[PDB]
Amino acid sequence: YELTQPPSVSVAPGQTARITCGGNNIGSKSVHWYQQKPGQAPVLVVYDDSDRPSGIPERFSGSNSGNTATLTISRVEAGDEADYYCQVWDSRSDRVVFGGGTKLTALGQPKAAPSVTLFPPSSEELQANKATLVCLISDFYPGAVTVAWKADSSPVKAGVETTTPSKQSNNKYAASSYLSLTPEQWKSHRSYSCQVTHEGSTVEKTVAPT
Amino acid sequence: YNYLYRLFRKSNLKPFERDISTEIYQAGNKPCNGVAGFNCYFPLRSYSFR
Amino acid sequence: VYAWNRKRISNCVADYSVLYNLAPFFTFKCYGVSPTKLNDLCFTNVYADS
Amino acid sequence: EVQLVESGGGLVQPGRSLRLSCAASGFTFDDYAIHWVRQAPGKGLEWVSGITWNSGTIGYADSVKGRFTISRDNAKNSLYLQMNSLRAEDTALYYCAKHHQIAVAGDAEDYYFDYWGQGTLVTVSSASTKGPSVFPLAPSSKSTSGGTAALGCLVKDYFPEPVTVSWNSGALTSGVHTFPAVLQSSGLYSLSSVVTVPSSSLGTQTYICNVNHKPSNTKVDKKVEP
Repeated sequence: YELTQPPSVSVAPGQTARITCGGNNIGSKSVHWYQQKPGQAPVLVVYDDSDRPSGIPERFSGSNSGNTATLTISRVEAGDEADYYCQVWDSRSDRVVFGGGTKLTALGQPKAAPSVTLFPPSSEELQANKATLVCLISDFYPGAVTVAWKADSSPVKAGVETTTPSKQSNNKYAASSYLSLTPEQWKSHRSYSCQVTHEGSTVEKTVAPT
Repeated sequence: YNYLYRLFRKSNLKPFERDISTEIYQAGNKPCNGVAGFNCYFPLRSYSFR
Repeated sequence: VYAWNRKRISNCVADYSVLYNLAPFFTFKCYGVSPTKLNDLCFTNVYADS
Repeated sequence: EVQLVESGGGLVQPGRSLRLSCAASGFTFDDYAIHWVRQAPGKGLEWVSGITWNSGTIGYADSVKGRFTISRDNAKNSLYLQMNSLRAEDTALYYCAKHHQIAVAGDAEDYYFDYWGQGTLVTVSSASTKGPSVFPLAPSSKSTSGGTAALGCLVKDYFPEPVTVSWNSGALTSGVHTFPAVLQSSGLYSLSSVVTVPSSSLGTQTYICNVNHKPSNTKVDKKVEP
């Protein structure tokens, strides 16, 4: 079988959403649903459109009508942003056909100012050549942030960088930055520091010039 | 086929009784009548000599 | 055939009569016992290997 | 209650074989079905196989037939999965899910998951395993607020990511920001964490960052000092 699911459905936390899973002739076979949080383990929600597991509130519900199974979530909040999957049996092929889940994101949440963190190189590594300087950023809601490096009080981006995307952590986005293209003599001069340019205001943090 | 052992028999042999018999058995409520029905067939379980 | 389940039965009362209620063309060959005298001997544990 | 311990997983060469195990704890391993279902990183899930309450195979997908073999053990209460001829498209988190219904004799074929596990990262590539490098990040004396100071670890140079960190014995579940890894254009990854780290007055933690790595088993017990 083959299920068709929306790529991404966003809705403000004032009304309900519409997560639909449809097929070709799926009108009588059972349809189950699962909710997997990013990073945690999946959990069971209202399945078979006629009953709910123990612990799931009345906010979740399911409805099948002909060829479309809709998962209605009532009073969506910030803590409900997860990946919703719909499962069917399809006894014709003796398989378990899954599909691309929908990333429900509650649009219209307050902003969060990220905090920059600088960790200088350790003490028991100067005898070797590691060059693993790291600049961290705290949690923030508005993702797609570009971390600009200020190496030796000058923009240096030709070195090997990471540029990790914003991941998920308790309904927050976070990342890091690694750029230590120096010859391992990072304590040269002019206060090697770190910057972060977010949408709007930017943050900076310097260390001891030694 | 020379060595012939009869299976479960409803007519328990009394002391010194000649039991020459090779017909089909009867599993109570089943019209066996010769053919091999369930629990009724030729009881001649030939004990093989390996 | 190599990965067979082994069910452990407990104190109960087994009715060896529904075994011949399924579709026809099935064997009932026994070894050491008989179907008509199956419900006469007492057994502790019966294990089924499918 | 339910503790589905999953074992088996690491870096293997393409074309080899391995054995994953899922052990149950909490319920009776005679009346519940258990399935193996992988999950690609950020690319949905994919059901691999499953076995009912008894020793019985339910089927496979259209791309895993002939290569995988699932088996059940009611004596040891464990579901095993032997994988052979692994390729590059077999890198996913294999989850061991249970079943809700008791799977009575006469019913309809409808199996759905009820409990989930953690999964084991089973990567298949030509790279080799690298040893981690823990570093005692210096807790600098920048003190403005109460808990502005923070220290962490600098684990790096490792291809597989079985990231499991512990401070003293597997406790202190308070606020800790474990940053995810990132491939630095060389296959390796980097791990970092941030703790509260209050004012050091001989009343704080032992400053120990133990990281467990199965393909690179090495007990590192190096302390952290200012």
